[PDB]
Amino acid sequence: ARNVLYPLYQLGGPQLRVFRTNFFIQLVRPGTAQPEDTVQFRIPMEMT
Amino acid sequence: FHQRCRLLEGMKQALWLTKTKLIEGLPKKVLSLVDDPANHIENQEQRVLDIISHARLWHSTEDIPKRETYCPLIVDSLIQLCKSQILKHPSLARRTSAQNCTLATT
Amino acid sequence: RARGNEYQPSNIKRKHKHGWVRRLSTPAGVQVILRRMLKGRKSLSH
Amino acid sequence: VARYPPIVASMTADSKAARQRRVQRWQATVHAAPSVDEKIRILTKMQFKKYVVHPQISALNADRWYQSFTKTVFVSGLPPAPSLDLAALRAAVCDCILQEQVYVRRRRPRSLFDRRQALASSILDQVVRTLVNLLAPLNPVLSTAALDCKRSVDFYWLRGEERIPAGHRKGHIDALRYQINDKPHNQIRISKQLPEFVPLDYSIPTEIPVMKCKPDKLPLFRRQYENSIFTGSKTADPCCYGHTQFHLIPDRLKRERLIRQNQAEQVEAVFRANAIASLFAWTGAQAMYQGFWSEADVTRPFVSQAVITDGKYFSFFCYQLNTLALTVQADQNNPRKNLCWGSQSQPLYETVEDNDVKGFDDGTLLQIVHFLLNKPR
RNA sequence: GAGCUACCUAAAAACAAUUUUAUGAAUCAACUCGUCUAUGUGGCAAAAUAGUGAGAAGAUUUUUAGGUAGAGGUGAAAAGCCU
RNA sequence: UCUCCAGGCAUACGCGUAUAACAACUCGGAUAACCAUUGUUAGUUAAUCAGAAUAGGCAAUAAUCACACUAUAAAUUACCUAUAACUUCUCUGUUAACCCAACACCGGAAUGCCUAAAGGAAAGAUCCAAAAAGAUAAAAGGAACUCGGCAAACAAGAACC
Ligand SMILES: [Mg+2]
Ligand SMILES: [Mg+2]
Ligand SMILES: [Mg+2]
Ligand SMILES: [Mg+2]
Ligand SMILES: [Mg+2]
Ligand SMILES: [Mg+2]
Ligand SMILES: [Mg+2]
Ligand SMILES: [Mg+2]
Ligand SMILES: [Mg+2]
Ligand SMILES: [Mg+2]
Ligand SMILES: [Mg+2]
Ligand SMILES: [Mg+2]
Ligand SMILES: [Mg+2]
Ligand SMILES: [Mg+2]
Ligand SMILES: [Mg+2]
Ligand SMILES: [Mg+2]
Ligand SMILES: [Mg+2]
Ligand SMILES: [Mg+2]
Ligand SMILES: [Mg+2]
Ligand SMILES: [Mg+2]
Ligand SMILES: [Mg+2]
Ligand SMILES: [Mg+2]
Ligand SMILES: [Mg+2]
Ligand SMILES: [Mg+2]
Repeated sequence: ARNVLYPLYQLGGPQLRVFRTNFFIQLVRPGTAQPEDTVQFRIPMEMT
Repeated sequence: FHQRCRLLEGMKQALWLTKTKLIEGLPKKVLSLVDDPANHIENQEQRVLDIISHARLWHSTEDIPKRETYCPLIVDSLIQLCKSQILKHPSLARRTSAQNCTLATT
Repeated sequence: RARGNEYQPSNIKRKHKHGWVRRLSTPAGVQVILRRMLKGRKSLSH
Repeated sequence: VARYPPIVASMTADSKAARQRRVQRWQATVHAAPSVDEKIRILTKMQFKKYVVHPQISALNADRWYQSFTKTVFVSGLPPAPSLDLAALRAAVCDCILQEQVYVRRRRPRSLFDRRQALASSILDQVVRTLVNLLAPLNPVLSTAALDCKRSVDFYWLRGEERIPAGHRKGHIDALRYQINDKPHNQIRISKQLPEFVPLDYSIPTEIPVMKCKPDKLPLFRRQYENSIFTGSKTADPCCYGHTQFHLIPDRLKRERLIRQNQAEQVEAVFRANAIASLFAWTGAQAMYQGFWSEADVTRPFVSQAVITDGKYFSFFCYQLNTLALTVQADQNNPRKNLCWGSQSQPLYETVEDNDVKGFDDGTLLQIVHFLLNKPR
């Protein structure tokens, strides 16, 4: 999720869970030629 | 005492710490081993000369290799030359070599 | 010699000489920012 | 009796025909160079941007790409076609595993993240050295051979062409350059060439894969740096041929991580790609030490074999080099192709409990023994 | 305001070939400089071009980052330099 | 395809979409073709290239192929002792004919490799007037030119204040 605070994690802390996700992505047609397995996406800049 | 310690008095200090007496030269028993022509390896000089050349020049893609590389290379290469004698003397399979091992005593 | 090219760009030099952190280091530099904020400048510092 | 002038293109004109005529001019200076150093110097002195090929690579399906860059057909199995106390070898190899994992006492490294790959290096280093001294009496060649530890093998070649897409050079035709830089964990070099695995001009129905996209789409990146052709030693070294290479796969590519990433089908693919790239460079570099290049293709097939291990599992590969004519010009009418033979990975042992190795498999050891037993004819 | 320039600090670079020797030596490139003449003079250029020249292992040249600020700084003193 | 010319390819710094395709033909290129212009759409993919635990103890012996060899300007975290942790790949740079000089400026611009296999085009068409600029040749003479051998030369040697 973006524009939200992630709880600071220290040794032994819980897992970080996002129940509702603010990330929205779109599948785009490649500009150049890509292998048949490869797929292109446009994703928010804060997504890893 | 560790590897990078350099004794100011050299051998004299080392002898005192270890309570040992120094005799110049190797033991006569060891010397006579290679004096026998039977121990002489085939193409001994030519192979050794190649080992020196390989360690100094031919092993790397660089023009002039550095000591941090050829100094280990020469010794291991020489040991392999001395290890070929398993063709003549068996029972040299009853030994093995390890690398970078720790010794210590008090 | 030909003049006019006294500017040899360098981002490290620029941000060190005229940057936000540099301006706030001394009280006179803080007043540089205060003037520009009062004037309404879109760029307070490099 | 009319001496008509030869119908050839001009040397100095600005055309494609006149450029291909200035290409044969320098290419002829290689043909006419007496020494092999001059030939390799001429062929590599001019640096241009080239794809860097990594034998150990995390890219998907890199094995197929390396076949295309190399013109190699991959055949599953081994190439078509003396008891020496296997138990004695079994004891010695078992001792090596126990010695490093248990008995040896060293200063442990500063990074937890490197303690495992250092264990694998020491055992595979010991195993290779011991198997080279117990098998030496049976195979005298190993006695005079050279054993290299982490020495560099380099091959640089041209294959294919493209149109430069942008800039002042848009539309120009440029070759696709590749270079392989490799540091095999261990390798054995002999001064006499091994026998072939199949006759030159051997023909098989299999077809080398054809890649629609550029090498870039597979993560593969270009750089411009010194072009080098190296076999493990310089041309002056008498030991100018290759017997076997031993490769240790990095932890990043080992079985558990790949399965986690969901690329389970790539576990074997990692082994294949390393062999094709590692052996193609090494067999190719030997050929150019003998004076053979793209315009003087090899007369003798060049052979080498390698064993690839991830520290526990072992796989064995054999390579035969038939073609150095890979460029668009020199590959115009080439029926030859290069061949690589490989097998699935098999465990050599399972675990060490107490001071005994558990699960040791003799079958894999024989394959290592057979590879180390091959000799020149 | 020292991204130019003057000087400095720290960390880095470059110097082929030839002869002397053992070098702020010689011939001469790269590189640095700018002697003499012509062109140019709102010019290609708010100081250049083309030739010709001086140095070219050193008090050499170059790169990067830092320092010294106007009642001042820097100066192998030209009252030079400090956009 | 031909004729001719001879600093090109990378990286650093810098620049910031000038990248590529299409469509346009107003503005921009000192003119056209065509686009470097306008609009629209695309693009640069990295565990290797590049960027971003604590406390003590202790160091005489350059470099130059480092041997010989002398020298003078005197010259580059390691290794140990204890403590602590006990399997990891995310993030960011990646296009181009590009930057500093008001300009698509004959200027300025570090390094590695190489010297033509890479990169380029001096002439829009015509005409051959003067004056002007540049290159080449010179009968006989050879500084008589000129403030002065300036400039040039099939010369570039010698000496003296
Ligand atoms: Mg200005
Ligand atoms: Mg500057
Ligand atoms: Mg400065
Ligand atoms: Mg020199
Ligand atoms: Mg001198
Ligand atoms: Mg001179
Ligand atoms: Mg002089
Ligand atoms: Mg001065
Ligand atoms: Mg005065
Ligand atoms: Mg001024
Ligand atoms: Mg374009
Ligand atoms: Mg158009
Ligand atoms: Mg456009
Ligand atoms: Mg790095
Ligand atoms: Mg680029
Ligand atoms: Mg203009
Ligand atoms: Mg060209
Ligand atoms: Mg023109
Ligand atoms: Mg004309
Ligand atoms: Mg003349
Ligand atoms: Mg005359
Ligand atoms: Mg007169
Ligand atoms: Mg007079
Ligand atoms: Mg004159």
